[PDB]
Amino acid sequence: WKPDEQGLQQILQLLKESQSPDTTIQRTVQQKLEQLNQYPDFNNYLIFVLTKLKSEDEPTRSLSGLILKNNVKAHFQNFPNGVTDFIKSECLNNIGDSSPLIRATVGILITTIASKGELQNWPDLLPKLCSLLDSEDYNTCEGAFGALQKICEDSAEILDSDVLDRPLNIMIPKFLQFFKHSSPKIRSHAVACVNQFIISRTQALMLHIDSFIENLFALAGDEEPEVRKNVCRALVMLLEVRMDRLLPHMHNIVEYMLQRTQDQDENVALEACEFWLTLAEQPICKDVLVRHLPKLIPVLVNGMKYSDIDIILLKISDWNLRKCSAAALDVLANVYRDELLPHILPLLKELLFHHEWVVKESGILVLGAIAEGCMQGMIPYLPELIPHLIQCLSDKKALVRSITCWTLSRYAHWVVSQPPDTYLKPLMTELLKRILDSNKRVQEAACSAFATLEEEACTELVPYLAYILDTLVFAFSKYQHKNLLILYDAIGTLADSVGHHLNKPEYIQMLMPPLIQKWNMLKDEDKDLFPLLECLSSVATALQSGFLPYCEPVYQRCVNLVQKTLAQAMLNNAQPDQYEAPDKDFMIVALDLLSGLAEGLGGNIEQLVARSNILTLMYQCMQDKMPEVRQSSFALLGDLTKACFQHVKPCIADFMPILGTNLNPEFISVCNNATWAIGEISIQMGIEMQPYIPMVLHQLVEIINRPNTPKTLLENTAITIGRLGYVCPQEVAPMLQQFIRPWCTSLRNIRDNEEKDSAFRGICTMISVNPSGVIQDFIFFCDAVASWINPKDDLRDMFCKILHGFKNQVGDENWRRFSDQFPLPLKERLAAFYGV
Amino acid sequence: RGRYRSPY
Repeated sequence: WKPDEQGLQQILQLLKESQSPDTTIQRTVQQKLEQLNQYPDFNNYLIFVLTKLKSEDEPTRSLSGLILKNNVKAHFQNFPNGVTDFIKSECLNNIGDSSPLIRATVGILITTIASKGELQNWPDLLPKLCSLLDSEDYNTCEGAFGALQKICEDSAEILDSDVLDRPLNIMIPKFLQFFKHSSPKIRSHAVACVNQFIISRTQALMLHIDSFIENLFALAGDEEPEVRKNVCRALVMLLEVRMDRLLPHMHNIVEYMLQRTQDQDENVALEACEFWLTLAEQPICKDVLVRHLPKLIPVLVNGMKYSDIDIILLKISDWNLRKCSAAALDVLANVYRDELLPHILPLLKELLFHHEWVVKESGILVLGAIAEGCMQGMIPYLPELIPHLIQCLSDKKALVRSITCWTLSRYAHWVVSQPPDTYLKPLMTELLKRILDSNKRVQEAACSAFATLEEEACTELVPYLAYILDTLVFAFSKYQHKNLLILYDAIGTLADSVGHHLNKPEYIQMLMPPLIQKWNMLKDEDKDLFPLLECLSSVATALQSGFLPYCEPVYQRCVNLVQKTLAQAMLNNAQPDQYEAPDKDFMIVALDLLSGLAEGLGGNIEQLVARSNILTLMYQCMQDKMPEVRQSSFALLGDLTKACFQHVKPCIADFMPILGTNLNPEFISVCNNATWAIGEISIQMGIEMQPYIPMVLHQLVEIINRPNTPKTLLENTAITIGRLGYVCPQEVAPMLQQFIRPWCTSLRNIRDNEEKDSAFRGICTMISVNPSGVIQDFIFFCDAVASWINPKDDLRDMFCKILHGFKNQVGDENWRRFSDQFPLPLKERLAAFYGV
Repeated sequence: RGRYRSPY
């Protein structure tokens, strides 16, 4: 292609301008390029200034290539094929330019075009790059491999595909040849390329796997960081997918990776340390580690010290050698449990009590990291560590304060199982103080720590409730976005832990206004809602009637959020390319607040359901393909069925069928909530339930008889069957023979409450009506009856009837035959209570 | 879902 001597002048004036000091001189020239962009012939000039025009300067030539690259990103589909084909050929001729800046620029064009433009449209690119790897000119080799690395990273899944006739079958073995090159730059590219295809179990690579391993081993000595980095990466990925082939060499690998975890370079060490985190997940960790464990624990622990750059950032960092080391230690502690303690105690002994805060801080981290795994072993030292930790809560250094909050929170359960004045109370007091610490990290650590403590403490918090509220309320005005979300968790957890004790006027007059304020500031798009509504759901359940003044605005918005979300779903479904699918977490959260509100308010919710389409929406929610949505909606169904059934009764005919299909233990929770819901429905239908029982009974029975089914599900099924039989014994009783065993085995164990009552009534009814059912397993029923400490009188009297009924009708000393295989309490419980 | 705080 031929540039014009006058067009050229113009572009060089731009390039030279865009390469400038003044801010406002750049804003105008920026928008001057935005004009020229869509004119294809612009790109012809850009690539011309780069690849030709050597008389022109290097910074300007590079920028020309880099601007073109941004065009490629922005507007490449519209490039005409002759411009494109010009660029591609021009790049490839200069991929090994003598100048590093030029070379790099050309490189990134190549890789950008290869991803944006897509590989099938440059079908010679790979064999061409692969051919240039053998170039005698070093810089050409490097350049090709620079591109190849980036392409492998950007497009691995395409390469390992039918799309390009499966080129990894030559490429991978070619790459391995390059592990033995004399340039570390090229060795590194070679390994980086091959690593892109380990997790994907690329067949070319699997075939060559023992040659990959041998070749990686030969880079064990290598003393260049980027090669070490990639050998470590490789070994870590191999452990994940082909441990079978590593095993022969496992000892030598572990030796190597332990060296690299101690590496001088934090980036290499981070990649090595990942090996211990993967290895800990595998069931031969103990065997593999036996000869190195002793040294690994100190190496990990030492890696847990803050780097210097970590510290300054923290006065949102992310994943690093400290974090990785700590994660490794936490997992190892769950593997080795108390066997780890003797390795750790010598190190903790010299870190906890140390004058340099960075060292001490790391020791407190260790103490938290191993808490889960090593609890039993740790108990004897807690009486001294805990008060020590509480002292450190008021340490001068902020980062010591924050890690202290967390570590203390990791031993909450023990703290709470002791006398409350010994540890719990002082810990509370010091954590509360730190909730308003001047440092943000400490604020989040303390608020979170306190939330974890609240969960363990439950009713023990009730006496410090006014202290707790005054502090958390103030944090509402203090805390900014990140700790606010944690505050909401703390509040909601408070509410779940102290329930109705929260329902006091002064506590409400301080709490609800700031909550609502935060409600109203937020937008329905804002994910900060999730923690806020989970929070209110919890509060509402706990304030019950207290919440009335605050409910209507909240109720409506929740129902509208579900509405909104179901709408975006429909939209995305219709125009997928034009509307983004919705985040169904908004619907789940809203549905769960409405349950919390149905539960809190009972019948006081009725006036609201009466002005709502919530049942209409629930009908779509119950049919959503995401379990967690169905789960939430069946919960809400139960709740409204209890609170205000007059509004639910019209929908039962359409609901019951769907409840039918969802009695599927593929999804435990969906199934549990459906089951529960059905049961509560029955209590409201009464006899009118008769038409609907066939839809559910068989699978209720299937579930109650199914092995390895969680107990809370079994209980619910037992109770639901019970409730069906109570209102419709005729339909239910016949299958009694098939359910009475696990029904009895399940409800034996639950407390004397209203659910139990309901279910037992229903079983009593079904017995009269089909005694052939209990007879064979009638002891189970007796046992079940003896589960009751004080039955309501009328149920006691049904127990009499059935028992006398069986005692009389069988024979007044066949009873005594049968009675003598009852255990003692049972026998006597029956004798004194039922005259039997 | 990132409302529980953790050093790792």
